[PDB]
Amino acid sequence: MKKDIHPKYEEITASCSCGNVMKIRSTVGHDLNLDVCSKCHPFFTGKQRDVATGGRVDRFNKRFNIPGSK
Amino acid sequence: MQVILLDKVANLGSLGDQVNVKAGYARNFLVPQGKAVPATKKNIEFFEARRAELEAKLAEVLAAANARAEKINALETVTIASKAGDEGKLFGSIGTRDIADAVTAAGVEVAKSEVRLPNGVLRTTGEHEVSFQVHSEVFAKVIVNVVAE
RNA sequence: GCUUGACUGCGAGCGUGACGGCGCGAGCAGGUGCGAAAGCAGGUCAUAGUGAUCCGGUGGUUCUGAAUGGAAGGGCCAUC
RNA sequence: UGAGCCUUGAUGGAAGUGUGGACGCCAGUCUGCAUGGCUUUAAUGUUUGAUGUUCUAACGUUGACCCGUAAUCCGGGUUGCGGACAGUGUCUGGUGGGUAGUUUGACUGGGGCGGUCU
RNA sequence: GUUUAUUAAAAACACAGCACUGUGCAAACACGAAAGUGGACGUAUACGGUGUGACGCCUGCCCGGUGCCGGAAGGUUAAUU
RNA sequence: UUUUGUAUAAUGGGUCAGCGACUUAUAUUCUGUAGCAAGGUUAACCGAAUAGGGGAGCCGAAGGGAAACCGAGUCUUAACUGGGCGUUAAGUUGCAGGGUAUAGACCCGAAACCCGGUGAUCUAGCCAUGGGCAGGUUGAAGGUUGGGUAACACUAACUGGAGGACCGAACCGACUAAUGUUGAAAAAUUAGCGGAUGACUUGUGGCUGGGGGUGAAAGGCCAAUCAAACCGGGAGAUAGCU
RNA sequence: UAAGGUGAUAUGAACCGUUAUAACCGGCGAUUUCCGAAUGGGGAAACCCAGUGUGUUUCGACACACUAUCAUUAACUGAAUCCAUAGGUUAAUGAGGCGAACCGGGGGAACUGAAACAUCUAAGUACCCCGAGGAAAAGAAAUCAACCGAGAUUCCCCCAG
Ligand SMILES: [Mg+2]
Ligand SMILES: [Mg+2]
Ligand SMILES: [Mg+2]
Ligand SMILES: [Mg+2]
Ligand SMILES: [Mg+2]
Ligand SMILES: [Mg+2]
Ligand SMILES: [Mg+2]
Ligand SMILES: [Mg+2]
Ligand SMILES: [Mg+2]
Ligand SMILES: [Mg+2]
Ligand SMILES: [Mg+2]
Ligand SMILES: [Mg+2]
Ligand SMILES: [Mg+2]
Ligand SMILES: [Mg+2]
Ligand SMILES: [Mg+2]
Ligand SMILES: [Mg+2]
Ligand SMILES: [Mg+2]
Ligand SMILES: [Mg+2]
Ligand SMILES: [Mg+2]
Ligand SMILES: [Mg+2]
Ligand SMILES: [Mg+2]
Ligand SMILES: [Mg+2]
Ligand SMILES: [Mg+2]
Repeated sequence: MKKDIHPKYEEITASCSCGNVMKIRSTVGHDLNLDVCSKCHPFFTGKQRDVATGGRVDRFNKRFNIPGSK
Repeated sequence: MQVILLDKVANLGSLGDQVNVKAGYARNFLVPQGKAVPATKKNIEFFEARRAELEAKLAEVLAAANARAEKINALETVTIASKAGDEGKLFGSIGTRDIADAVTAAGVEVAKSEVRLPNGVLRTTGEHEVSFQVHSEVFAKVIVNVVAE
């Protein structure tokens, strides 16, 4: 639902089988929290994968300079 | 797989590893409160200043301490008689003081902790050799002589 | 006894089917076998022993191949 | 405890008496240690896959305490217990009338049973 | 005692009792995409599910089939590399 | 009307009046007719708008072969023969009509499926808070006392007052028969009947929603509707049937 | 603008007007109870109850006026914990609800057809949810072409059933 840093997902899709299922699929990603900011100290964001790995090449700061600004 | 400890802690690295390090291990422990690391351009170069400024010594510091053998060699003969007497021996004690202190007979001063002579000097009056040993990197040469009075 | 006509490419003209299709077939071309030779042989005395299409598999061919040369893939022929 | 590189070994400081592991076509040699004057393969370094140990630091806590607060919620903090487990997301083998969508032929002296569909 | 309001009141449902089975509490199980709630402000003398249906005397043989419970050495076997 | 066949006692219509069913769009092909002719014709658009302009493009004058390719020929085959298909058939664009195609496609009609809302003022459960039960009967446990036991048990009376206890109005329910059956009544009336301090009965308000609820279980109940409620929508569902 | 005129079902009464502020029409205003986003709190909608300020006050009162919630910023206050934050107060802006269709987007059937039915169809249609405009959306090539070149998106006719 979140993965805040990055968008998210929760888009639907149909999970076909052998030929076809007109069913539906959805909810993905995950969560976690408690991220230590070099500054004061951690607010627990509920990012997920692709969100967690993002806080790496990036920052922790710029990775937050948005969930604030905008 | 890329960090910079600097503050080694049982890790296969000291002063910060510049080559493949552990990963995910620092995301929550090492980096937080422990030894921050980000071996990413920015932080990297910034460490060089913390080290390259330590090596400038071999170039600069060595120089501010190597002129020793050069600053003191042409020295005028050290004329510090060590109370030569006793039917052919001496009275003065030749050990550490007269060796080094033989320089401020005009002004300049040194440190008695730089002498280079394994055996104590036989209490003679001859050409007392004094191999000034300021630093391992640079050695110098001094002399000492005793006179009669 | 000798052999491989259970041949390859076509086919006058017919029979029989709503149709898909099925059957008969002299004669022609290339090469065969058997016979001294005329000649006979395009599987079994004849009539049952069978499965359309699609999707594909295998071999053959410069038919095609999305800028061009190839290639994949498609066609065509043979067959599962 | 496996395996990759490959690091040090056995095939392809000067005599004698001895101890150990090696295998046999077997009658034997191999090989460390005192006194005496490249591959077949083993160990250490390792890289990496396995089980199993313990730790805290992600993660859980429907334990306690402190604030927000004269809240049983929630959040922060301290502390305890659990701990790379649990649990979640993606993928994947089970199971799955719990639910869902359907199929379940015709001929026939009614239909059904039987029989037959070329 | 209950039931087909409006053709069936019964021998049917329920019942107390019995038995099997599950559940160590954030219980099993149920409602719910989740949070949360019920179970229960209970905690195995408790709660659930199944069958039998006071009480009396009892409740025999079969584990081949299916299901369930335990084992899991060996065979077969997914994603993955 | 439907049938082999109907005066048929097979179907439909009490009667009258008004309404009531082969349409429409574009595409394709024939026929008639008109224009032009190996040529016919424009589309959108422009526009001094039904003109005129615009020939993008569509069709035909060439066909054969799977195609490259060849071409009144061409495929077939090694074949130069034969055989298949072609070759001195005028087409094309409107207009009106016959048919077809895509559409609701002559008209009327299902039982149903799916989507979103409205419903627990009936009823089924449950929650909270209040109310009701004339009278008469039986008479358990406990106790007091006498007896009696070393002490109890045991017993006798008296007191006591239990119970999904008894009889029976209210109240609740519905076993039987008659009547009603275009009723007084879309389930009742009359005479009997069962329970009636209990798993009782009732007022008020609240909570469970449709594949969902509730259910001492009958597929019962969820507003005279229930093997999946009502309302609106997909919707002119589909109807080889009448 | 003007001789009439006081809306309609019915006059009638009592009247206003004829010159130029009587009507009547058009523009800008003033007023505009209660409910309704409803916003001071509650509420079975048009009702009930309060706090804090006010004027006239025969100086109890009447009514009036403000006081919802979020977001941005401002300043002031401010926990566990020095700090700092969390939180709190105030104030100025702003939002909130309606709305026919077209439009972007999130979620998404089934009847139906296939002369059965699962692939497939119906159709990304119905519907439900969010958002914005006067249009929205798209848009100046990591486009296409074929060795020639064209030159953002959009809409129309062709290519072609
Ligand atoms: Mg025969
Ligand atoms: Mg079923
Ligand atoms: Mg269906
Ligand atoms: Mg039949
Ligand atoms: Mg009874
Ligand atoms: Mg009944
Ligand atoms: Mg009855
Ligand atoms: Mg029974
Ligand atoms: Mg008849
Ligand atoms: Mg008749
Ligand atoms: Mg008429
Ligand atoms: Mg011919
Ligand atoms: Mg009774
Ligand atoms: Mg009767
Ligand atoms: Mg009666
Ligand atoms: Mg009674
Ligand atoms: Mg009620
Ligand atoms: Mg009903
Ligand atoms: Mg439809
Ligand atoms: Mg209809
Ligand atoms: Mg109000
Ligand atoms: Mg209000
Ligand atoms: Mg069908």
